[PDB]
Amino acid sequence: DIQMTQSPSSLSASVGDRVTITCRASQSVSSAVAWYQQKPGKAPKLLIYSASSLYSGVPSRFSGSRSGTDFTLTISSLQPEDFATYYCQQSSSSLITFGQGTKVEIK
Amino acid sequence: LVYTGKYREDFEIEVMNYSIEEFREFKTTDVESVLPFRDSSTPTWINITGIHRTDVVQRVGEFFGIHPLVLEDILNVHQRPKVEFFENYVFIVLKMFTYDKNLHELESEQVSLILTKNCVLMFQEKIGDVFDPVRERIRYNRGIIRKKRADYLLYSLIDALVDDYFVLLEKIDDEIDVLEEEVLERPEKETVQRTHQLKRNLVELRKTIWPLREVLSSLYRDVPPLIEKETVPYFRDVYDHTIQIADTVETFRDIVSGLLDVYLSSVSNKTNEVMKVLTIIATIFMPLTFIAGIYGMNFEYMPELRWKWGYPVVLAVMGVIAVIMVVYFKKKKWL
Amino acid sequence: HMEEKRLSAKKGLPPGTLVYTGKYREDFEIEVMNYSIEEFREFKTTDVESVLPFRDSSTPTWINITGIHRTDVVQRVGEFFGIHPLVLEDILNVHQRPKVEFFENYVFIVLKMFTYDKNLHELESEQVSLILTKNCVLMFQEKIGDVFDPVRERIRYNRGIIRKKRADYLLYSLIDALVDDYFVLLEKIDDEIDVLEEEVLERPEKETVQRTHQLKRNLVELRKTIWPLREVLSSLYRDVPPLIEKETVPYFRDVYDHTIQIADTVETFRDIVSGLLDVYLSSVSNKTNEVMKVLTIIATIFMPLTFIAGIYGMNFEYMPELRWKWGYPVVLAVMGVIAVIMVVYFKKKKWL
Amino acid sequence: LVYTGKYREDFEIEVMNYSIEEFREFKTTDVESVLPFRDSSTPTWINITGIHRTDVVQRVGEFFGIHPLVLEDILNVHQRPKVEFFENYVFIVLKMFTYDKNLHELESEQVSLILTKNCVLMFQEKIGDVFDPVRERIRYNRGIIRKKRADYLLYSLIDALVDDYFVLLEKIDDEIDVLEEEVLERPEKETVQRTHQLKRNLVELRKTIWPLREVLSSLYRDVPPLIEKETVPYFRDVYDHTIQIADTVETFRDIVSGLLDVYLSSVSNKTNEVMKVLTIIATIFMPLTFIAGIYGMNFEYMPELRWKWGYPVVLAVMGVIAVIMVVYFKKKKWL
Amino acid sequence: MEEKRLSAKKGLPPGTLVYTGKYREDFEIEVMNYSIEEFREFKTTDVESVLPFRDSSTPTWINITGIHRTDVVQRVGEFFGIHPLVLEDILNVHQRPKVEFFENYVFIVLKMFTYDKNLHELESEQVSLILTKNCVLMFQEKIGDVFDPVRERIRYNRGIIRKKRADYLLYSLIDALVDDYFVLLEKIDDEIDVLEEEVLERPEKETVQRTHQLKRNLVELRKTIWPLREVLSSLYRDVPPLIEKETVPYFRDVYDHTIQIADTVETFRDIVSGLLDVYLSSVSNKTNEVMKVLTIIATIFMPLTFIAGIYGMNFEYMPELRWKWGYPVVLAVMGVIAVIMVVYFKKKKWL
Amino acid sequence: LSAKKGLPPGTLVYTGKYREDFEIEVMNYSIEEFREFKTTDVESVLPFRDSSTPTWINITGIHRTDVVQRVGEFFGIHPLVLEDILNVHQRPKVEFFENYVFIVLKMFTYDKNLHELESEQVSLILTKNCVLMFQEKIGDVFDPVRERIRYNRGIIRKKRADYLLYSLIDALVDDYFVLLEKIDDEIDVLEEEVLERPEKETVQRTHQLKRNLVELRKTIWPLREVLSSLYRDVPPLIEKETVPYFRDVYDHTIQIADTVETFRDIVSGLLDVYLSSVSNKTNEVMKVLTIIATIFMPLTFIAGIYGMNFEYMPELRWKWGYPVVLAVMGVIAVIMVVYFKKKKWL
Amino acid sequence: ISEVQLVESGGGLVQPGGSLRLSCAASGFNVSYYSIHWVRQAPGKGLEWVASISSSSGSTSYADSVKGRFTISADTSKNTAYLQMNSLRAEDTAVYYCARSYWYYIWSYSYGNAMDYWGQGTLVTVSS
Ligand SMILES: [Mg+2]
Repeated sequence: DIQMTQSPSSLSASVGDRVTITCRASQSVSSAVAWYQQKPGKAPKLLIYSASSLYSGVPSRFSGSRSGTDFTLTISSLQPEDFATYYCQQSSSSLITFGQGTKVEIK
Repeated sequence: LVYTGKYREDFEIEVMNYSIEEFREFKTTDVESVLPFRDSSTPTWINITGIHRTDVVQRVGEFFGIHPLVLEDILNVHQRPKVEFFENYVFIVLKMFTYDKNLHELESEQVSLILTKNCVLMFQEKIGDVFDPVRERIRYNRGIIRKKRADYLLYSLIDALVDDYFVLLEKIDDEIDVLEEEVLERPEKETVQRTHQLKRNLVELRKTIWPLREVLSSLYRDVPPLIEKETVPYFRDVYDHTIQIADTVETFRDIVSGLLDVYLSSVSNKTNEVMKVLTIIATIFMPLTFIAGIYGMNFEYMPELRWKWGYPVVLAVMGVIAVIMVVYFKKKKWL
Repeated sequence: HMEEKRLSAKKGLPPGTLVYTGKYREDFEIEVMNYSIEEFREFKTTDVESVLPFRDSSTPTWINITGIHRTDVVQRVGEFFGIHPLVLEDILNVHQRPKVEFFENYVFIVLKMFTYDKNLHELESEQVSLILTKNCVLMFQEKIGDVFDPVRERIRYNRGIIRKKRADYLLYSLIDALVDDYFVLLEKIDDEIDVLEEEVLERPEKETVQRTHQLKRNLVELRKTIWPLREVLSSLYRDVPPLIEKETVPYFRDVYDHTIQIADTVETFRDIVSGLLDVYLSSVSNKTNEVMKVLTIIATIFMPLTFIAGIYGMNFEYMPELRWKWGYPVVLAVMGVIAVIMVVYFKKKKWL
Repeated sequence: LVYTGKYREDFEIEVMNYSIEEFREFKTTDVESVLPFRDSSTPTWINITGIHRTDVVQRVGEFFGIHPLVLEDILNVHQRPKVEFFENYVFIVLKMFTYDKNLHELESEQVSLILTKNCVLMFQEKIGDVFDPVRERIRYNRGIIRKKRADYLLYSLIDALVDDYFVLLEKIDDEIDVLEEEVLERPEKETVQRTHQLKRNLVELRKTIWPLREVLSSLYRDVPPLIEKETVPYFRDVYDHTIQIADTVETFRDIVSGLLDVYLSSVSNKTNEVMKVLTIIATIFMPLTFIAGIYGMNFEYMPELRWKWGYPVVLAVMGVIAVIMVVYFKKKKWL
Repeated sequence: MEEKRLSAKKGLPPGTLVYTGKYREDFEIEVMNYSIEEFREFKTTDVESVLPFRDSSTPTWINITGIHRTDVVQRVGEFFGIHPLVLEDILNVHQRPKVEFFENYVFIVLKMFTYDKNLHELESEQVSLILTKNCVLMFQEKIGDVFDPVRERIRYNRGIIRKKRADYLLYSLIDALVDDYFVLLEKIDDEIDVLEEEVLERPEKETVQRTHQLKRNLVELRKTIWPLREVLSSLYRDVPPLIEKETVPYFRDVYDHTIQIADTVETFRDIVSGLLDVYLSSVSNKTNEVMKVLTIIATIFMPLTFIAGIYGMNFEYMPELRWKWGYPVVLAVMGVIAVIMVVYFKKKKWL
Repeated sequence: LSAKKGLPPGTLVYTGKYREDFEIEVMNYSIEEFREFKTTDVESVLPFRDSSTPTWINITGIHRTDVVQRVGEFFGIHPLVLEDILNVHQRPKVEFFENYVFIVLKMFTYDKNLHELESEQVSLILTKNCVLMFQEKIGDVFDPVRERIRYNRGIIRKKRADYLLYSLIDALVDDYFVLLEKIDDEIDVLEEEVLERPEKETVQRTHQLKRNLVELRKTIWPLREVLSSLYRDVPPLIEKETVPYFRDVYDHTIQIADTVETFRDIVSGLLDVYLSSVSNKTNEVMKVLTIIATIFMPLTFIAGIYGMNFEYMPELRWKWGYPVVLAVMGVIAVIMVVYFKKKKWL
Repeated sequence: ISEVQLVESGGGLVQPGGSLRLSCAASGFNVSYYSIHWVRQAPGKGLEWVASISSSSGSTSYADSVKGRFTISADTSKNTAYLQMNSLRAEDTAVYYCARSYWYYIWSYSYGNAMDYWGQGTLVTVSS
């Protein structure tokens, strides 16, 4: 299996700030990493695929970057509707695994 | 018979004799125990780990009735992947690979596969390989390999080798991404050496993978009746996988080449910067040293007594010409 | 090379899945134009089935499916129209050169559109796939924005003779519009090369060389995508299938002449790029010549002066330092002498 | 509608009617009298100089039945030369270029011709064109121009224009020869800019000439609707001329590129030449000065003494090391 | 003068058979008359024993290896009705590859290349095929061919070589020649890689000489490749009566192979064109390394020697009379300046 | 210089540089008959258009326009091609007319010692069974045709005038072969010169060679084209039996083009190689400039340290003092030189 | 016709060691042209992918935690996906989501799937 260690886990930031969440794959995944967000009680919503591409319909403030096996999701400017849990997913192999999540909360 | 390679540390023999009813595995360090297995009607998988022991491989060669030419091919480590079709046995030469992301080196260990009626012979060079999934499938009866002949065993071995190639491609992709990020912004002397090493590795991988694709193509397209028709499609699928590898390598090469290109773009600008620095530094010190020497002879009649406290005035004029030179270098975009 | 056409298996993928090999996934739409001599009807929709009964239509029709990231609609259209699965893969595959294939019931042509943005100096390629059947022309695109607006206007306002002909003339019109777009792109490349060359002489910085190198790569890709286009047109007018009528061949020959002209222009571009590339190196070498010229001027003037100063500054306790006019000033005169002549000598070489 | 040109200084009308018997000329500054009005009996040639006064253009378009679209196409200056055919007349657009030994840039003007039965109706932009000798042929009654029809007149005008192109090519060739000599013997920083400007002039010529060749290839071999079959070979002449001109331009392009490389071959050499100077003098004087520093010392106890004329001994050892250095540079061929 | 002369047979009339090659050692005639149920190999030397093969009802592969003897070529041409111009083109080694459709036969001239990895030389030998009725004539200069797989396929019933007429034999010959072109292109690609590495790592004069040799070989090879596409296109697009309609798709496949070959040749030419500029850039980088060493040492030791000489003039009013440990403090200043300038170079990453 | 200025199209002015000699060589042959003579009179050879046997009239030295005008008028030759034939600076071409065919070609001569290329314009008018060949001066390349027709060699004697025109064009193409041979030898010499021993003047020579090539191209490409016009669309004037023969010459022409193109590419490489060489050489120079500096510029600085006029010098006897520093100075040199010996800079 | 919508059903309380079948109904698309994934989320924990099915070929993928126990299937006639859960442990109580994934291309050797649309999710409780 491939372990996606996602840090931080309890990030807190204010509206309008810049937020960076990193997650590292245990072994090599060829940029096949996606980023989802999930509000409490609702199904996850896809934000980023291929670790760089931006899904259709999501705001342009979300950005994704990859350096080796380190994948970073950046929110340039937070919004009142951007406080939710964030999950990595690796899809390099048929056994696809998620991260542990990173809750974003007001400060 | 000479072993051209450099791996001679250890040598051992492994045997997998499997059928529908049951299987038997044994690891032996003696040559004799593996001779009778040519007679067995069940699929048999022999594995000779060390070829530096020319005696054992030679004995197997004249016992299995294979020509000494393919023996010389087996001991020829620096040999391209290739395929030879004969009347009672098919010969295949492939190359494994090992990549470690600390030294950025790509070492190839040649492996020879000889398929005879209901048996497969492997010739390797080092302890450790990439055919572990095939071993697990044989042992635990996970797949359909136990219900087929040795041709499916050869197919499984080639497929495992292709999977190892895919893993190596993943590692090289990570290396290429890191190097591209480090080269496009924040270059340094280490990065160009890394780019050259990566280009060499990609060249070697391409130079090995194209003969592999040729081997698989000639192997499935038209083959003697050594391999049954049932395994003909499976080999075909493996060929398709190889195509992927090949294409990826080509793409990778292009990217790496592009990187080198930009580094070759700014060499003359670097020359200009270096001698701008050198000309500025030599300009403001050679005349200063000259006039210091001028006041440094040993002439008796030297007007060296007082004249407005003696030394400091010349320092002044030094600074004067110095700042003049500085002005002459403040403009023209030198400084 | 040639073999029994079949679907290609891929590792890490289900055996039968078809994957879109592209980046554009923003939107999807289907525009259908069914025209005849008397009347025409056009409509833009999203449901695929609403355009399926157009397969068996007596009058020619043109089905533009923009957005092939939806593999379901492409597979449904190909399965109902009788398109081979390998052709569907070629439609969805984008990292391939323009090509032409002839089948029993249809002809399949892969071509590349092109756009150029002066800002970012970027040259983007979009693949368009045409399938010509007995009475319909399918066109799979990637994103909103095509170069077939003149053909749409001709269909709508009954210009030309496109209304009086069958689908073969429609295919010719689409290919001709694409070739005209190629000509416009070549004009844009003319403008870019002129703007870059008027600057490379007097502003020789590294970003200019990066621009020149990316322009060279763009022209290399242009050659690699236009030569197969020339082969496609050659096979289209020299190996006409039964689907294409005996008439309309001269139109394909005209398109072939146009792509010959385009290839010649690209060939001239391939040498003009090197012409620009040499100029930057010449200018940087000239600047290096100037700086090192002043450096060697300073060295030539001052090193012998420092040497003779050191010679007369070394102590031996027996040294003819007392001569006519006390000896010392003559040395300075000699300095100036062995200075000024050097300058005069450099006036022979016109340095500084 | 409107035009794009820059010249508005002068306006003129020039009619030159001629036949076997006698010729007529008015040369008025207004429409005034236009005798032919499709007389269909006397060949007429009417120049109008000026495009600022568009009213005459619309008037003549309205009278002789010129389609509005080609009238719109007439009032353009940034358009390539072209040709069109009609059942009543033919329409033609060419351009003249002007060169000088002042700043090496070509002044371009667009001039239009329309051929109707016994009518050559043409639009110029500036007085003093290259059509003066043709007028001579009308005035002095030389050649067979004063024999039949008006198509021969159009051929003569096009021949005069291609002769102007030939003399412009001669001037360009002289300029390329001058730049070739300058690059070979007197390289300069402005020389590369001059060569680039010359190359820009040549690429403009390449842009303009090929549509002219297309126009001439359309006039011939296309079976023109209303042109005498006796006068068809004459067009071929200028057609051939155009082809030759095109070829010349192409060759010129190539030769210019050669200069753009050969100059570089000198510049990279110039550096190297300067190399030797800076490398020689230092190699002669950097050690020598050091030797002086060895004897400008302040050490209390040294072999320093009158060692049999030690001062000329030091001078002689400096001389011998200098001469061995210079002979080493002689044998190295640096100097 | 070299053995590539073109002004040979200068003062000679048309239709004169003169051999303008370098090989005059070996001569032989090999015939492989194959039918649906038997094949006969008749490798012989005399020409008179192979002429009656022209009237057979089965495919034939007369192969005259070694054409320095004009007598045999003239006799075969006279017996087969071959035009004298065709024969003189056959004996002319420097003939451009081409195809000519005559009324009774099809005359093709192609070139096969041999390339030695040990010594970088690319040699060209032409082959002339004459497809006449139910027979194929082959002319070539020396022993050593590429049609050995075709010979094996005829001898042992591997494919469908024996179930068709002589047009399919001509197809097999052309396809084998194209495969030879492919393998030689692979060898040239190997040398492209090795010379690119040598340029990037070890720039020398031998490297530029090898690059020039490779460029010359590649331009000659491209000059030979380009007519092959036209030859194949004339073979299948303009169908002659001799070539049957069933064979056309095979010639189309060979045309596709030639297109691929031309594309690869153009890519190789582009790489060779860039190689010399890469060499210049690499040499510039090495000399820049030397530049940086010299500039660093000059930067460190020019101000240091200047401020060493600043104290040492004959000014008796200088505070040199032990100002405050003057010699140790000035040496400390030297050390401080050297250290800070080294740190500055490390900031610029030169050192 | 290509400027006819303001002259009527019917002008017959000659633009050249050869007026020394002028002759007419007439060779009239049949299957069994042969006749040949030299003349300087127009009317002696004038009445030959109405003949039943092929004839070849070489009117060399076209500077007396009277003979050209009279021959053109007598044969009905249009004055347009009189102007074209008297205009030397004309590219090779062909014109088809109902009664005759007109061809303009070029003959090239090479001077190796001065490295120059001289051009002459030749024209061939084929009418019924007569070939009028107009040259510029003495000497030509059609001599092998003369020995072929004089000694009864080949099949030229028993053929028509079309075969004679074909033979003349073939001889001209053969002369082009030998000239490209000379150019090939020159290119080999130049590449050896620039690759082994490069000096300053060599590049200039290179440029000269390149010039010749492009100028040769200016003539080579039309020639191909003109032979194409004699093959893909043949008029009734040229016999069908000789149509394949022209095709052969056509092949030669295209071959020539290829060769020329190849040559160009080689020359295009040459200058780049020169750059390579000079760059390499300057690298060596840089190394030397560093070496001496790295040896002697530090060492003298050491002297400047111990050469000050300060009074508190540990200088009297510090373990023998003076020579010790000399030793360490030499010691430093050792490291420096061995450092370079480990980096291959010597 | 109609937007894409995934609807889960069948969840509910079940004894340990029992078995139940979760049904995922898909509206707006054909299940044969896409891949259907089942993703598990424990109460107050992160997501956990549990199963995957490709209806066009029947190829299945299971997580190591549920290998040999869960059985995933799909039927195009009903246009539905099914996850049969037997030998069910007390750790498996969680909310299950049925999502649709599409493949995208990165390099010629590498692919990846991204889950476009997810369902409401059904809660399965294993206790008592
Ligand atoms: Mg002193």
